[PDB]
Amino acid sequence: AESTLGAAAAQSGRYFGTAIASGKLGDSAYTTIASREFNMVTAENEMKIDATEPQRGQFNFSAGDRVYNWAVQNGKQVRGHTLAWHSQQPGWMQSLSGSTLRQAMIDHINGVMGHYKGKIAQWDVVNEAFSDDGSGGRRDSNLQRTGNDWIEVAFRTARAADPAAKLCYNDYNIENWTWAKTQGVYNMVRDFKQRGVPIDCVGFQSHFNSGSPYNSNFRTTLQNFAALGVDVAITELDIQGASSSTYAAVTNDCLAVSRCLGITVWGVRDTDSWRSGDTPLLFNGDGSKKAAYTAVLNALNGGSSTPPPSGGGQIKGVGSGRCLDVPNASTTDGTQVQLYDCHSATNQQWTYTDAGELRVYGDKCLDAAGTGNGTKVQIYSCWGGDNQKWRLNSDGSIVGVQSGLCLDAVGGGTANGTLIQLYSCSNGSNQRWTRT
Amino acid sequence: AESTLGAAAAQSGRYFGTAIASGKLGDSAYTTIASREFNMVTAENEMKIDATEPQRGQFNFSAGDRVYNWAVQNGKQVRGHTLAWHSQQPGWMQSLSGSTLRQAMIDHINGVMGHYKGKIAQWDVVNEAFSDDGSGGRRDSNLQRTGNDWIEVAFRTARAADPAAKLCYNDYNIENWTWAKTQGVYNMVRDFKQRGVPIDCVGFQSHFNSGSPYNSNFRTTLQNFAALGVDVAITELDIQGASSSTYAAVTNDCLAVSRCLGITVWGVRDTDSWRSGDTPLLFNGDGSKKAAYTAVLNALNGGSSTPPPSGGGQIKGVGSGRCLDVPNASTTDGTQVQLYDCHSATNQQWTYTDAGELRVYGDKCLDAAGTGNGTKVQIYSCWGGDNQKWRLNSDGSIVGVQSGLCLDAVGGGTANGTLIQLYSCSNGSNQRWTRT
Ligand SMILES: CO[C@H]1[C@H](O)[C@@H](O)[C@@H](O[C@H]2[C@H](O[C@@H]3CO[C@@H](O)[C@H](O)[C@H]3O)OC[C@@H](O)[C@@H]2O)O[C@@H]1C(=O)O
Ligand SMILES: CO[C@H]1[C@H](O)[C@@H](O)[C@@H](O[C@H]2[C@H](O[C@@H]3CO[C@@H](O)[C@H](O)[C@H]3O)OC[C@@H](O)[C@@H]2O)O[C@@H]1C(=O)O
Ligand SMILES: O[C@@H]1[C@@H](O)[C@H](O[C@@H]2CO[C@@H](O)[C@H](O)[C@H]2O)OC[C@H]1O
Ligand SMILES: O[C@@H]1[C@@H](O)[C@H](O)OC[C@H]1O
Ligand SMILES: O[C@@H]1[C@@H](O)[C@H](O)OC[C@H]1O
Repeated sequence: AESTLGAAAAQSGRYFGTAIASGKLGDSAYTTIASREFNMVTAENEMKIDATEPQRGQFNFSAGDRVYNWAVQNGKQVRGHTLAWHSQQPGWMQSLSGSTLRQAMIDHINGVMGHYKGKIAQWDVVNEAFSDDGSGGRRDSNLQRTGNDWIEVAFRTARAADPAAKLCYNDYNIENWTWAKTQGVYNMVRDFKQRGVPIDCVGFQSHFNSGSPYNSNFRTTLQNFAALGVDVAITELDIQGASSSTYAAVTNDCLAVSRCLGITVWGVRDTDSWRSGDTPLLFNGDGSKKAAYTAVLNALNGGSSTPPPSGGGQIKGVGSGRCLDVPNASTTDGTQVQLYDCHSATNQQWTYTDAGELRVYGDKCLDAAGTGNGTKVQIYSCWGGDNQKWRLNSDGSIVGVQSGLCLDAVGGGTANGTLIQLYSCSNGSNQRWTRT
Repeated sequence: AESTLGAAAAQSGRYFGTAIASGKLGDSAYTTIASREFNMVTAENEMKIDATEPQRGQFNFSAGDRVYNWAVQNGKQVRGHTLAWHSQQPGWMQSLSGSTLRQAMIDHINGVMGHYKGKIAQWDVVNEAFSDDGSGGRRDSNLQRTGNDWIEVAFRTARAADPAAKLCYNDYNIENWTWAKTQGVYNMVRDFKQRGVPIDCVGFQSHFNSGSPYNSNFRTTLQNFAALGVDVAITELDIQGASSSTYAAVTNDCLAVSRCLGITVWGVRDTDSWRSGDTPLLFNGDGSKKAAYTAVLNALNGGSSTPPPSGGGQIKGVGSGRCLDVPNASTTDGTQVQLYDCHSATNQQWTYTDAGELRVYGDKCLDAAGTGNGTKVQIYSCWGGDNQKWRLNSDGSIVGVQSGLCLDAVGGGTANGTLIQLYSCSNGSNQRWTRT
């Protein structure tokens, strides 16, 4: 099983990327993670219209190239984002309309693709052209007002500018098949393919949250578009709350569709997110892997034939054959957990939540009061602290998100009453566990 | 009164205070909450040694008086903090020792107490004089080196400077009766009382976290000290994670002790906390009441007529007589909840967690999309966002922490299938629920 997202994705011929912010590239903590985990890069803002053509006819690639250079220097491909869009247009363009805007759109496409010709894997040629008003129609923007054919023109222009790049139409809220927006976009791509309009891919931003939740029918959405003869890509993935199950579900949806090229999460750490408040990424503020990271990696690596327990379950240490136990079924915060003869008792029933917590009694969380070796692993009222979140590695180890240390049975102990602590991860049987 | 903390505590002859930071008195959002909820104020830094006597013999009461005046003008008494302490001493004092330091200590007490003579309800005369080494002995500091009798001298000095003030010894990690530090303090206070040393109160900072968790024996500690003939006060309360149950437990511990004068939480909003990372207070950064706030208020008002349910229970609407139900027991994120004939089924069993979530199925959370009226109330993977946290008002209403809006049966509906939304609280029967 591969150890990093990009490499794991590559095991199925796919890529796993992120959105890079040029201004954060001087931050070693940021780049260490980004360079290690992803093999695909999208400039978060540096290749947008305002950044690449600040004044009409004056193309500026300094910012975009800072991102591009970093990507290629570190073995990553690049997704160009984005050429035609109603948002983040430079002031001079916002003042345009009609034929003048139409030609500016065409000139912009030519200038940017010309500069990056032969260097970009995919280009989000047109972004967010459909409305969220429920009509399944076009967004009313200066671009749409130039004529309904603006999108088609953008793609034809792009094909000529760089016939080597995959041309994508990118949008959000087009993941749930039942949504009018999703179907409106489907009809457009269908029409394009039927009439010969150059389009090779559809990018699903995949910004999931309680307002626009992930739905299992996303797989049918991807299949529907793939059947039109275009590749599909998850371009700006982030999930409010970073549910491990939802992240794995989205990953498995892509792995289920042969035409799904790969997945790009919109950012590196939650603190780098445009929606940091939703802690929707795979790494938290201090750059540590979250429970969701492990779920995605597991999925990319093929997962397992035996689905993980749900609604509870024991945690038995392979070394002692004993289960994680809360002394005397106590509910006192600060109570250090131990290894004890497995038996049907709530004080041995642990639930691995999508947030990455290990709950017992329903409201008590496996908790670590410290980050160094020998830290006592105990129970404490659940509140979501990083010292209450864990990653269940495929090798059977259980690592604390905040500490990066493995649950360890003191002195390799195996007898009952053996205390559980944190300690540098090894491979010892006193650090491996089985979910029953 | 019973709608605010101070007023609710006053019903039992107690107070509920906070630590005030003079630098935030210009913040209306800050003062709106502070002036409304508390009837006791402790200067967070303005009455410390360094602040009141910048240079030997040269007293400055500008900052202290600003906090004192604000408190009194807004109907709050004041706890003086603090007269003798090893930490944060001014440069001129840190360089003193022996008899000279002893004299400085005595001079400082006379100057500060003389200035506030008869205006201070309680004074933390001596602060944190015991060690955390586990020996139960005195902390090794410049003060302790002047002679073991410095504490007694401090109290005798204080009593003379102002006999109208209650003189307290304040410390942290003295809440758990089994801890050696607690015993050391206990033995000293007992000795003082037997020898007539003028000590009227013992302040328990009450800083609870996974490293030094709340334990039910805290009530025993308070009761044991009270039995010595000294009042007790919870002086700097904050709880890592702000568990509703722990905050209510601490509140009830004070209400259970006749000598417990009141409770002071160490700050107004989590963003104002010296430990904001532990989100240990009763209000959020945006100033919204947290789940713990309601728990504390409810406790101060005399709890309920019957001990509230614990883990897994139905939530029945008063006006409809029907239960909060997840349509067809769906587990799909985004499923809007409804009212339905009550029956024993998991899709009707809700667990109110200490963090304020309302869980179903074990890892699904009552979730509000937006924050305005009409917002759909649904289920979504649990992650702890404020839109997944709720307050159980004694009046039977359920309010969302983020929105400040009440769970509402659409259009006062009462039939099966009536959808649930958020809406300005109205005390209506379509917004009232009972847990059975
Ligand atoms: C096989 O019996 C089950 C029924 O097929 C199943 O529909 C359910 O029926 C319950 C009924 O369920 C509610 C139906 O409306 C939904 O909107 C609501 O969310 C459901 O909770 O509630 C009344 C109860 O008497 C019915 O039996 O469950 C049946 C079962 O066997 O549990
Ligand atoms: C006679 O006053 C009534 C108002 O005219 C009426 O609008 C309503 O106002 C309530 C408000 O009602 C909600 C309206 O939307 C529904 O979907 C929801 O279920 C209702 O609860 O709720 C907030 C409350 O502050 C307003 O006063 O009811 C008023 C009344 O007193 O009956
Ligand atoms: O104020 C502007 C921001 O709102 C803008 O935000 C970007 C919007 O597009 C998203 O894809 C990006 O992640 C997000 O940063 O950035 C430019 C800034 O001036
Ligand atoms: O917690 C342990 C319990 O699970 C076992 O049944 O009896 C011994 C206890 O210490
Ligand atoms: O159990 C621990 C063991 O795994 C580690 O290797 O050495 C220290 C022990 O306490």
